[PDB]
Amino acid sequence: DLEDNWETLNDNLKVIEKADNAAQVKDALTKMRAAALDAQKATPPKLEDKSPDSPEMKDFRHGFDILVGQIDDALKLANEGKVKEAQAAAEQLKTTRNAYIQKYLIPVRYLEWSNIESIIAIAFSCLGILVTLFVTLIFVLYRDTPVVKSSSRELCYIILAGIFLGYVCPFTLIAKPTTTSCYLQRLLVGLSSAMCYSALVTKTNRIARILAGCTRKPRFMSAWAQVIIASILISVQLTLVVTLIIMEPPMPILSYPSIKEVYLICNTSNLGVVAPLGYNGLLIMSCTYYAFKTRNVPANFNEAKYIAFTMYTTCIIWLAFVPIYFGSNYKIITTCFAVSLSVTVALGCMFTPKMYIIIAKPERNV
Amino acid sequence: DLEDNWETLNDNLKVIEKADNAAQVKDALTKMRAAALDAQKATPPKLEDKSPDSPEMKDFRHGFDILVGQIDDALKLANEGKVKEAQAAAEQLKTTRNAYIQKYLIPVRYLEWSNIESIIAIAFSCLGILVTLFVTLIFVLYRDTPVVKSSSRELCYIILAGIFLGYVCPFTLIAKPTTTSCYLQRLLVGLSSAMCYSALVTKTNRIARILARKPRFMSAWAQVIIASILISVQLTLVVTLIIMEPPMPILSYPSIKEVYLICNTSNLGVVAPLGYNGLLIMSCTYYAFKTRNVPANFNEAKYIAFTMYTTCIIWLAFVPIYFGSNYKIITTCFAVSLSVTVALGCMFTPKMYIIIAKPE
Ligand SMILES: CC(C)CCC[C@@H](C)[C@H]1CC[C@H]2[C@@H]3CC=C4C[C@@H](O)CC[C@]4(C)[C@H]3CC[C@]12C
Ligand SMILES: CC(C)CCC[C@@H](C)[C@H]1CC[C@H]2[C@@H]3CC=C4C[C@@H](O)CC[C@]4(C)[C@H]3CC[C@]12C
Ligand SMILES: CC(C)CCC[C@@H](C)[C@H]1CC[C@H]2[C@@H]3CC=C4C[C@@H](O)CC[C@]4(C)[C@H]3CC[C@]12C
Ligand SMILES: CC(C)CCC[C@@H](C)[C@H]1CC[C@H]2[C@@H]3CC=C4C[C@@H](O)CC[C@]4(C)[C@H]3CC[C@]12C
Ligand SMILES: CC(C)CCC[C@@H](C)[C@H]1CC[C@H]2[C@@H]3CC=C4C[C@@H](O)CC[C@]4(C)[C@H]3CC[C@]12C
Ligand SMILES: CC(C)CCC[C@@H](C)[C@H]1CC[C@H]2[C@@H]3CC=C4C[C@@H](O)CC[C@]4(C)[C@H]3CC[C@]12C
Ligand SMILES: CC(C)Nc1cc(-c2csc(N(C)C(=O)c3ccc(F)cc3)n2)ncn1
Ligand SMILES: CC(C)Nc1cc(-c2csc(N(C)C(=O)c3ccc(F)cc3)n2)ncn1
Repeated sequence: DLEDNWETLNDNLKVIEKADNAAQVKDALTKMRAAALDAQKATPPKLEDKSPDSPEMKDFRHGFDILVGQIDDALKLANEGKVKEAQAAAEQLKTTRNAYIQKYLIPVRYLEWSNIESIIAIAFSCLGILVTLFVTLIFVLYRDTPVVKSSSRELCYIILAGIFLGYVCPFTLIAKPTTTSCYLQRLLVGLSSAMCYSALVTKTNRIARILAGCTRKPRFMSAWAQVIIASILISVQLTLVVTLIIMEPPMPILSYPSIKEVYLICNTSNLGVVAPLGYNGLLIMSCTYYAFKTRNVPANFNEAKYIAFTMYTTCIIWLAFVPIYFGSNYKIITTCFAVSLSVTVALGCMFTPKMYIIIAKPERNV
Repeated sequence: DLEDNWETLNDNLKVIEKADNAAQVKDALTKMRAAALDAQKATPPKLEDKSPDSPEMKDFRHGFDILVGQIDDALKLANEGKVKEAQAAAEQLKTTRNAYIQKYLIPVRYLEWSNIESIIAIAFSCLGILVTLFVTLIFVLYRDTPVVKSSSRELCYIILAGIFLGYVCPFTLIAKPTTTSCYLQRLLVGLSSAMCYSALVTKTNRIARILARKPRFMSAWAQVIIASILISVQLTLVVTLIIMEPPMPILSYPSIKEVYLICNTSNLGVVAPLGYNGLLIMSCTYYAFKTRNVPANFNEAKYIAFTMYTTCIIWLAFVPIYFGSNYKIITTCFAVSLSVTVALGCMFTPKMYIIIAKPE
């Protein structure tokens, strides 16, 4: 029985605490190794319907591989004579029991796909991905047409890729926390927005520099210059997010905010959110400055007025996200809607007018 | 404890079998009602992580609502004096335990999204839906262009609609059996293929009729109406079967040790719509072969002919694979996506290339 195998495991760890000889550790470790392997070959009833080679069933067994591996490390020091170092390894076994195996042994709550809020979020993302791919295809098909050629094409592609990845974020956020889902959400949430606003601050800054009324040919105006500038700004976020993923490796952890419920969530720190959020905020603030400066520019069917109201909305979304995310226990769904709403604003305000002039009024397109 | 509540439930049902008085039934029913309500308020360990208002948790409690409701029906007949009719209600309670609750109490096997075969199937369907929506958009954008206008646009929309729906089928088939998923797969598997082969049998019949004063039923409306009547035969056939054989998730016992959660779809529920689709494919192939060397519309008829020979082989292979092996869900999944993929691939890839790669 797996319920009694976990009892032998816990009671033998207590023997290490009150150990006053080498024989009281070696016996309690060998007995613990056999009790851990007996629990590994078992299946918890919440995984009884799952395939023996399902990701959860693989992760369940892997938790015991770490644990049995740690028992081998403790028996190495004990058989050597260094029983003092083997005694300290007992506390390392307790932390393993919580971070890899406990989630499979106690009732753990987490955000399901079944929840109305996550059904709305994923339904909205499917529409988002569909409309984004629709927009992208029209942009690609009407490549050489004067409506799309006149704007920064390569930069609009980065914006669309950022918007697309923005709609992918809820799938990684609503998915039951796994090392992979925790990795991807940190990467995708940080970079999706950074891609949009890195290309947008490049686009709007270029528009602000264009605002000038013999002369000299202006630099960093080229399509390649724009892509390079945007790429350096995105790479700042990529460096920031990846460095944090390295020093704070993504993991599913058990949170205890409620007195009765145990919640399975990602181990993402405040720093893991504030550092990339602050950089996205820096881009959104830079964007809005240039968007406002050029709000009344009538060039490209009042393209600038649409960027301006995209930016005022994004500012409000960002400003609302900080107290909602840091002041409430709705962190997953808040992130979901902050990303999906901010990217919908951009897709809607910035691309719907262009689509209209292309797929509904092609006489004004020429 | 829910494990001991199910013990009281089973042992009191045994008392009804060996009952030789009205007192031995009334006591065993009241004791069973209290034991059922005690099990309903509980949570099985495979649902311990689930929200109390999750679909599984709701369906778990609903199984006891039927069961407690049945105990009320049996106590109605027992208190009346008709203990003979109340005794028969004990066998009706055993089925309720099986068809609605047992799946949450015993380890049950079913096809999960985690399986490599269903990962491939869903990955292939996502590409399918994407390519289908890509094709549809090009068809819609290049509406008035001579390549798409010369054809039956409205019928191609039916073909693509059926093809799209063909790729939607694996999502309903791989999803853990629920009443909804069982309804949707019967509807979608039957109608997806019927949409494709009704619009195609109409298209190819026309091509074959052209092979020869003004000919009738040649119009864009006539084609859509003819296709719609043929689809409605499948819709009538599938819905009538859904009515006389309501879709439900049930526990199958093909393996001596493994219990499977599957949809209660009968051989008839598969053979009747499969046979009609087979009739449509056979009719299609007849006309496709008859007009295999027609050079009109960039050898349009050649692509249909090959599409039809492949679809015949897929259908002919589906019957012994589906009826002769325990790979019924994944077989349906690939029979539908593969047959739809030949149509999308063979018939629409050249149409794209002659629009988006070779604009004359
Ligand atoms: C283009 C837009 C409008 C389509 C959106 C995609 C739709 C079809 C998807 C996205 C989210 C989906 C839901 C995801 C979660 C659940 C919970 C599950 O237990 C039952 C099905 C249900 C309720 C899904 C049904 C289909 C759904 C509504
Ligand atoms: C045309 C486009 C919009 C349709 C494609 C929808 C994509 C986003 C869907 C289709 C099938 C989906 C997967 C189906 C199975 C699972 C199992 C669950 O444990 C985690 C989510 C995961 C991994 C899903 C995530 C989203 C998914 C990849
Ligand atoms: C019309 C098309 C393009 C819509 C997009 C694809 C649909 C079918 C996808 C998108 C997201 C998907 C869902 C995402 C994740 C899960 C969780 C898993 O535990 C059960 C299936 C379920 C609920 C998926 C079923 C299929 C799904 C609803
Ligand atoms: C072209 C479009 C339709 C493809 C987009 C597919 C997206 C939605 C895919 C690509 C990789 C995917 C993820 C791969 C890994 C995991 C970890 C797993 O434990 C839960 C699901 C999750 C988080 C997946 C969900 C869906 C996902 C984010
Ligand atoms: C590129 C085109 C063909 C679209 C492909 C969509 C891809 C990205 C989707 C479709 C189905 C998906 C898978 C559905 C189920 C699972 C099981 C889950 O526990 C881990 C992720 C994994 C393995 C998903 C990864 C992403 C996936 C492979
Ligand atoms: C908008 C139109 C044209 C496309 C149809 C949308 C499709 C993709 C949606 C709508 C309703 C959906 C289903 C609703 C119910 C269930 C039952 C559940 O056990 C898992 C998912 C499953 C099987 C869904 C899968 C996706 C689904 C079939
Ligand atoms: C644990 C999970 C649930 N939470 C997260 C969140 C983040 C994260 C990183 S950056 C960001 N930004 C900028 C916005 O959400 C944002 C962007 C633009 C706006 F207009 C409004 C808001 N969010 N990273 C990791 N984990
Ligand atoms: C129990 C579950 C798993 N199986 C099903 C199957 C059906 C069903 C209805 S019609 C059909 N056809 C025609 C094909 O599958 C078909 C179509 C074209 C081909 F080339 C080959 C085969 N299948 N309906 C409900 N449930």
